[PDB]
Amino acid sequence: EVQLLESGGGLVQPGGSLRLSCAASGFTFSSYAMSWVRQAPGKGLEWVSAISGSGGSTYYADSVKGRFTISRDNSKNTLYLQMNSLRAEDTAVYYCAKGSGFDYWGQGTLVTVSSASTKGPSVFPLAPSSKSTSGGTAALGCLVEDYFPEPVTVSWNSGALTSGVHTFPAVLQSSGLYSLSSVVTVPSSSLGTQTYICNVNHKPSNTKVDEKVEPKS
Amino acid sequence: EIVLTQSPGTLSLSPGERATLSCRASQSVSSSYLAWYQQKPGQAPRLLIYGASSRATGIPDRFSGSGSGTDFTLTISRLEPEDFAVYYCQQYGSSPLTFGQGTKVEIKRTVAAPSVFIFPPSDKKLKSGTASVVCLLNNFYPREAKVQWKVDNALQSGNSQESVTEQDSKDSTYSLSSTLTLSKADYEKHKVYACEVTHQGLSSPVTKSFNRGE
Ligand code: NA
Ligand code: NA
Ligand code: NA
Ligand code: NA
Ligand code: NA
Repeated sequence: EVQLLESGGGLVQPGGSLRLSCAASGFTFSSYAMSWVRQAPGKGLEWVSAISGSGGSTYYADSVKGRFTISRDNSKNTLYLQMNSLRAEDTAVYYCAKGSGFDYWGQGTLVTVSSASTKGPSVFPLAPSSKSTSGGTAALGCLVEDYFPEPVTVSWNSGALTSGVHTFPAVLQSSGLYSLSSVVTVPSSSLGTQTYICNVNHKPSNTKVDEKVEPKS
Repeated sequence: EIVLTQSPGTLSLSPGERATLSCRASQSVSSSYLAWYQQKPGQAPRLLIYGASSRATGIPDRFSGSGSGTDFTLTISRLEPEDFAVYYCQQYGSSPLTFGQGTKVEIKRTVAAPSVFIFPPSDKKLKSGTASVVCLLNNFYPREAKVQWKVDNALQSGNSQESVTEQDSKDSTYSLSSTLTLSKADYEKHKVYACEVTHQGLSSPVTKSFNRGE
């Protein structure tokens, strides 16, 4: 069975170096050209680099030219990508891909280039009021900000409230920190009777926050 | 560099319907070295077609590729629920290898107007020195929605960010958050904060507003 297993991904600072590797099995490695393809969070596929079966010919996207080096060790069935002078824009999942018309892909390895240091979030309630009451339904939420790296998990009433919950994708701010919001719609008659708490967990920083969302007038 | 332009950006369809996806190249593609891929959320892409018209092993008959030179097409004869995903074209005949920007095939459903909600900055948020005004558009379809921020009736530009959820697995709708961001000092210079929403489901735009401090 054909297998491609990527490794070497993780947190790195701009200007820093990282070496990704891809261990191949299930085929004569030296008979195929290999590529690296990346995908920024929420974006499209971007081809990065390719190498011939022998390693005699290397190819690069203009965006990585002079900074990245693709190589292979045919005696070890391993493909490499030496990434130097890393930039925030190089943040992506990096896939190892086999051949011309990529029939096999690895599971990918996440690379996060950032000058930010690991930090837990700040949580701000989005209180229900007449301004967030549409008919007999009220909306309430929590703004989750200033954290790094992704992800945060948000639950409502320790997982007991799941109906009508919408947690938005994180947005990277100029600070290098992320922000998101989580909202929930509930019967307006439940306000002041049912307690609504958003539970924010940020495993990278070992932090957890509970925010009781109180109705306004 | 061969530029591949995929069209349309989004194809809104229902199971059983035919999907026609296009890929146009800025220059003729060398020996029809054109591939099509499908990608589902949290998964690596999967090869569907190689050499413009050859089906990859394990790919159902409903998927078919055609075209040559500058114009390529991926056809899904009768959509199955598992076919709602993102599709990319890629040329592999000349370096740099390039992908198209992708086409999303989305679940079509009936029009649903958004429910609109506005959230004034909390005191806790103001204490941090920032005023974030949030406008929530809930459970709407189609995705196309316009949010206009008005501060003392003056139309706002360049001071807001929008976030959208993926299509809901149960009701196939979207939800959108628009955040108006001002400094606390700037926020205190104005009185009326309004979010104006335009959408196919609404017979006229819906406004939600508040007066700062009320
Ligand atoms: Na990218
Ligand atoms: Na290098
Ligand atoms: Na080299
Ligand atoms: Na090499
Ligand atoms: Na076409």
